[PDB]
Amino acid sequence: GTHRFVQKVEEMVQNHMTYSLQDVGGDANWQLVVEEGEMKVYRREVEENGIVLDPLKATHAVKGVTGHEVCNYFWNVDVRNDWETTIENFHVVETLADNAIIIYQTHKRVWPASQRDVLYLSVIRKIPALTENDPETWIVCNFSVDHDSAPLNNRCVRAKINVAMICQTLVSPPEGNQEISRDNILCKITYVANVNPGGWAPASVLRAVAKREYPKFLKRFTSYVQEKTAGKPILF
Ligand SMILES: CCCCCCCCCCCCCCCC(=O)N[C@@H](CO)C[C@@H](O)c1ccccc1
Repeated sequence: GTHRFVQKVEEMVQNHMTYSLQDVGGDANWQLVVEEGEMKVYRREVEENGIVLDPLKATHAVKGVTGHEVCNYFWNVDVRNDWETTIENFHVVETLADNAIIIYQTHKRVWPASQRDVLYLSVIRKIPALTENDPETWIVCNFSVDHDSAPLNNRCVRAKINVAMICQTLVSPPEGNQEISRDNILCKITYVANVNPGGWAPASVLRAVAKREYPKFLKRFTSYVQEKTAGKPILF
């Protein structure tokens, strides 16, 4: 629409559609560090000046939910505290459009160092399929920005993020007179997180925290979407 971040939003969605959906399984610069069920979590080891930046990428397949649903739930701030366990406080700093907000939040200490806070634009978008033979893609991008009404917090260190949750609904209609049900749909999810913790910590500790907290978030967040949509009509 007409807001000042539409160009940046476009570039991010684009970067993510081209570079983030890419296959990471046989990629030797990624290591698969967590596997649970349909979930796989990868990281690539990266540091710049002693600071761990490790790109992370998780794939998941979740039964009975659509991509539209998973992204709605991921994006929607009124349900955040139902699933998010790492947040201390947050608030919407601005509304840019009906699908784009800027959020400030403070995180619980996940290592014994200063709390980190973050200031990011969170946008939800549908990428149209090219044919009706492919899935439409829903994506939430969360990436850092600056705002007059949210400068640096004396106590907290400022993390910078570039995150995306990308989902696609696979449908598999039954052969007979039955109506399509939640049994017939599967959500493919790619979640990517590139975080700059904003200062130093021992790499072993930050890496053990990523390994612990990302899979805990995915399991709990996806399970939550499954619970909140069970029995309801399907939103594609
Ligand atoms: C960014 C601050 C780093 C220090 C706090 C967290 C350190 C690793 C914990 C990772 C937390 C996993 C759950 C994240 C779920 C998650 O994606 N949460 C979003 C909504 O609260 C913001 C999000 O797009 C994000 C992603 C990564 C880090 C911060 C915020």
